[PDB]
Amino acid sequence: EVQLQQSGPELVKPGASMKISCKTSGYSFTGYTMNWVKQSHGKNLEWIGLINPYNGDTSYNQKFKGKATLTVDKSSSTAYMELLSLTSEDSAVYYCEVINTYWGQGTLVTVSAAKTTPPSVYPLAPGSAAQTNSMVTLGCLVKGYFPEPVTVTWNSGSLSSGVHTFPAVLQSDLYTLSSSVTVPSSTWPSETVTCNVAHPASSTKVDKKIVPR
Amino acid sequence: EVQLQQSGPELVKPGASMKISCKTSGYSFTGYTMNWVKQSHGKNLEWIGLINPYNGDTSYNQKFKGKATLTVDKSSSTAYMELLSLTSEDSAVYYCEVINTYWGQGTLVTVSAAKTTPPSVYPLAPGSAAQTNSMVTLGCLVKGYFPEPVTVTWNSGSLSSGVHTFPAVLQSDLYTLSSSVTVPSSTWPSETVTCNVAHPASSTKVDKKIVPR
Amino acid sequence: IIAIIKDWNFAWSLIFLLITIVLQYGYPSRSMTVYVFKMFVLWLLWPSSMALSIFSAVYPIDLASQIISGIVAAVSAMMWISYFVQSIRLFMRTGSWWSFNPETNCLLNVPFGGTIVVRPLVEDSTSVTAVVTRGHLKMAGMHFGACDYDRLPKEVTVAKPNVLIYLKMVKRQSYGTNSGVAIYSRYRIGNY
Amino acid sequence: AQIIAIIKDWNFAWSLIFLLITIVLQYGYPSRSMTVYVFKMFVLWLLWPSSMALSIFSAVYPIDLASQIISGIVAAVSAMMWISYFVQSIRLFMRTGSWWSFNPETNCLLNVPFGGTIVVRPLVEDSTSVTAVVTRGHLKMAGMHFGACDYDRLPKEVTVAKPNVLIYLKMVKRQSYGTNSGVAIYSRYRIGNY
Amino acid sequence: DIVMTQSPASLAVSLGQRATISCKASQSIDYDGDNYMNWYQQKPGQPPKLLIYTTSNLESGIPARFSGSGSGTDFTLNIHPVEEGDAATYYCQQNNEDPYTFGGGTKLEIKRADAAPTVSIFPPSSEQLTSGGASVVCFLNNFYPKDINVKWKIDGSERQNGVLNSWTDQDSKDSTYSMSSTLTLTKDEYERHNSYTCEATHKTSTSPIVKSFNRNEC
Amino acid sequence: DIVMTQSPASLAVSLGQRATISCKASQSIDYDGDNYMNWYQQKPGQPPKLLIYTTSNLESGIPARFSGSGSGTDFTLNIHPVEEGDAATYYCQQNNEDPYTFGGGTKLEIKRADAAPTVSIFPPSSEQLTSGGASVVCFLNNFYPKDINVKWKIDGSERQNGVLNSWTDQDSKDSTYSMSSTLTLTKDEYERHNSYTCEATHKTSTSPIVKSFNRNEC
Repeated sequence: EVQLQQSGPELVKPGASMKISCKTSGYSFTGYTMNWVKQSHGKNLEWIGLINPYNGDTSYNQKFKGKATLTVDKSSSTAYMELLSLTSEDSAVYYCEVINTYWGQGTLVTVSAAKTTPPSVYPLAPGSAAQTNSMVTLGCLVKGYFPEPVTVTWNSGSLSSGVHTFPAVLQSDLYTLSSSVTVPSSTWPSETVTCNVAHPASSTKVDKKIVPR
Repeated sequence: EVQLQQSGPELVKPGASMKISCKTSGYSFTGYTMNWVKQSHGKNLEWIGLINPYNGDTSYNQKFKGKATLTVDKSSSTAYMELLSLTSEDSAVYYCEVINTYWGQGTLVTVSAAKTTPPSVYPLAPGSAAQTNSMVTLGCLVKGYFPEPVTVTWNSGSLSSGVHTFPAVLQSDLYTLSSSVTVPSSTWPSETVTCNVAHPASSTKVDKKIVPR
Repeated sequence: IIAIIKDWNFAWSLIFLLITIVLQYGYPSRSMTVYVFKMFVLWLLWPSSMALSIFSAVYPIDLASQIISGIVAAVSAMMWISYFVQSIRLFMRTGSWWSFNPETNCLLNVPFGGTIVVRPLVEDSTSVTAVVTRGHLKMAGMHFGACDYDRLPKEVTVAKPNVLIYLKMVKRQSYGTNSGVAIYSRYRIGNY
Repeated sequence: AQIIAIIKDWNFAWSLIFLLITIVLQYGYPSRSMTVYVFKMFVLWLLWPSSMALSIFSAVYPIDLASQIISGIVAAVSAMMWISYFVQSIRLFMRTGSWWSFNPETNCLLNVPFGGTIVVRPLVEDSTSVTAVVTRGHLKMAGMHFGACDYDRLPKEVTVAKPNVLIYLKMVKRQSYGTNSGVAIYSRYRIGNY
Repeated sequence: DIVMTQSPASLAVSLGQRATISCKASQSIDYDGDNYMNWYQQKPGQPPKLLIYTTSNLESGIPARFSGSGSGTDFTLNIHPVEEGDAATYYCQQNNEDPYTFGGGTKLEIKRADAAPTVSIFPPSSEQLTSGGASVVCFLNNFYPKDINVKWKIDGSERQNGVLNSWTDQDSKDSTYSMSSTLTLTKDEYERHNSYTCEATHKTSTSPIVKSFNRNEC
Repeated sequence: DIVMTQSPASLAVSLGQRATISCKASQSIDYDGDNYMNWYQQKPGQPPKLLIYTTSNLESGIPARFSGSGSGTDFTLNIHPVEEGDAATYYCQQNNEDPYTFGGGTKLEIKRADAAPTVSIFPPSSEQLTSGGASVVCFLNNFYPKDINVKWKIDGSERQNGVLNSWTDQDSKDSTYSMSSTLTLTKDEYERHNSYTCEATHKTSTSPIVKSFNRNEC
């Protein structure tokens, strides 16, 4: 089973240097050429470069020659990409692959002159809705966090079906996200659901049980 | 799509010579290897010989050095084994095979001094049963025919279930056979029930409907 | 005299040029059916080496050169006798001229298009492998002409000097438009 | 007076050389991995310059002017293929730092990721697909010995190195026979022209 | 040559039970490390179907119930689940020597719980009586096992002359037997007797089932 | 150096119908005798998955619904049996020359039947009121198609300031859209008015569905 786990999301200053660690497992590490690809804002893929692990020989894109450097560590069975002198046109998702089939999980890199803000989640409840139909919607609002991403789940992963995670919106250099799950009217408000919101930039793994209204 | 078809049943006199055909189809005939197998008395499988369709390369058995010849006709894709000195021990079934998988239908040869007698079928009736259920057993009996086999079927092969056909019994150099089907009450005697026999040696197609007394 | 050694030098340079052409091409170029080149050069070079070793033994510089020329004459005689024995033993059984290959103990017969194709196979395991790549078939490293993947035989033969071994199509697969792989295994051996 | 001595020396040397070629045309073309291979390497390497020297010797003491023309043509084309071999071999050694680039048969190498290392062997049977067979802990690729590889740890990507390009080959389809043997193929993807 | 005497001759196993056919050899059939021994399955009225190639490998399109391997000079074919559709005969071979000798015979018969024979009389009529000879049968159907003794009780005292008993093979859908007990009589013998009775002694039935036909009531 | 453009921008293909994606390049991608264009599929939030290697071949585990054709300069990815798990973004890569230029990307979404959104109105929570603000939202549930207008009204007066709309991507199980229409308010703006109207008009109907709420009734 070929797996290529990456490091995780990172926020960096506009002009610093940082390193993505693509850690592999399963195969004989020295011998499969590792290829690094960058996916820009929205949907636009750009090739960064390949590197042989055993030989150490590299090959770079023309636009990325000197912008990023590829290194191999055989003992930890890892590869690294160093990005230097980060600018505003570098906020992108970076993938590592081997035989163009087994890709990486994806590392989201944010480049901004801002700070990490824990989210102020405000769970919204319909007060005196009196919905006769038994698919009443219940949701939570996440306001005031930076940067991406934030993981929101329902009943700590027990409520799998009926989820609706929405893309974030940006205003005043701040991110706002909302969620909504239709629930049967017999459960609400007798049963207890939790809008589990976790922000890896601030480690604010709050449970945030919804208050009925 | 590989299919080998043989000739059919044959009665031969002692001292004669019977030629067994094997018309292959569905493949490039020249390049495989035909192989002949003799089955005697029900459970005795013996080997005779193989022959390349390309060359005349044969390899016979030690008990079939002068009792069998193998021939290949490369115009209609036919193997053409003929037999020599057909004694009383040669009443047997003969099979082609190619790669030990695609076998033939089996040619039955009988060595006897008799005639190809018509089947004297006597379809009789139950006498005053006065009780017809959904599993009422009715039978057709045929006596006095030679040689094997008879293609005994009911109503031109429509009754493919619940039919019990019996092996031939030999007495006074004669063959007796019987068959029974469990017919429902709705098809007897409201529907046409006919026992059909077929002797390929006598070249007859006599079929008779069973009529109660 | 004088002109004789000039003709000898010209003949030696010319025949070394044909040895040059036959060694670098024919077998290790794309492995087509021009193996008669190596056959005709080897049939020229066996009695040539015999004659040169005999002429060096007849007029020796010393005793060591005489015994070395006698040793290489005996070695060339031994290898020629071994080649003739191993090639004659494979010609009374199979009617194919590919038994006259310089080192061959098996012959692979593959039927397609209504004809069998015989190639001087070098060594087979208990399960040979067919590879079809576009309109071309390669079986145990030998170029078996052009043959489609769907029209691949389910039975091939290999003719050892003491036995005939029948291989049947055990496994098959296709990956391209008409390219694929196949695995043949023995099911029945025939004693010659 | 000393013509007989140089004639005997020439006869002895060419008898030894004709023995050395004879154990290369036979006994050396089937066995292409370990045995009867140093003899083949020596013969195939000194084949071109000895032919060039023979044409030079024929041109130095010639017979006719047409003999001079054809001997100069033969020497020029022999030097041309020897120079082309040294150019292609130096290019292949510069692109891939292995001694196996210096063989005179082919200018293409096959690199296989075996056991944490990369094993490089010359590849004469070059095509779109490269086959690989296993012999229960013994693997052969394109008729070449490649160590003692198993089947469950088969490499999923091999490379071939040429003087111009480097061609990657991924394992497309495999089939297993026996307890530990198997046969896999490798088809081309992503040629890289550095 | 090669002499193969397989030790079983008639196996009676059930669905879910273990079937094992042990086949032997006179000497070694080894060539190049491979012992060539084929296994075939033949149904009645059908050509043999190849089950097993060189001792271990499987026919393409055959199920994996038959995969007993064996080695040396002991070759066993094992059917571990045993489906209902398996009433056939299994044969050895050797694809090694010159004669290619086959094996003996092993009739594998599927076990099913004991069912009473369906006795149904089939009285004679005027057609074969006008032909010259009458035939009377018992027609015992769907019984277990073959050790059922039929008996004729014509006109009182028993008759044990001119009797032909015919068995059948195992059925491929429900695995039952069938009987045909023919008695052939002349015209005067059929006219001289009226009370034709048929009985069958069976191990499942505590008493013989009595079925009779009489001529005068027709 | 290699400029690659894809002619379709967005697709509208139902279940079982042909979907063609054309990725015309400008240089020659063929090396030796094989074109090297890889075809990739990416679901939202996931890395791309390789479908087609050398313009014709298929990934092991990728079904035969996707086919590759074309040669030289023009290339086409074709799907006859378009299934429910198909709405994604498809890319082309040269895999021949040095920069390995990816394609522009074609977004394929499965055409669905028209549906009415289940609009729900949410009063703002007391935590936001204690924090010193307000934010009313509307969670429009599963509808189709994309074009739908949402108006926010404050006691009969339309407010064009602070209205934000966020659309989720199309579902991979039933191809349905959902929307969040939010409106942020301060303390004085929330205390000034009481009746907030969340109007939503969709082209599948005529009358917009009214989900107006009041502070006294909530």
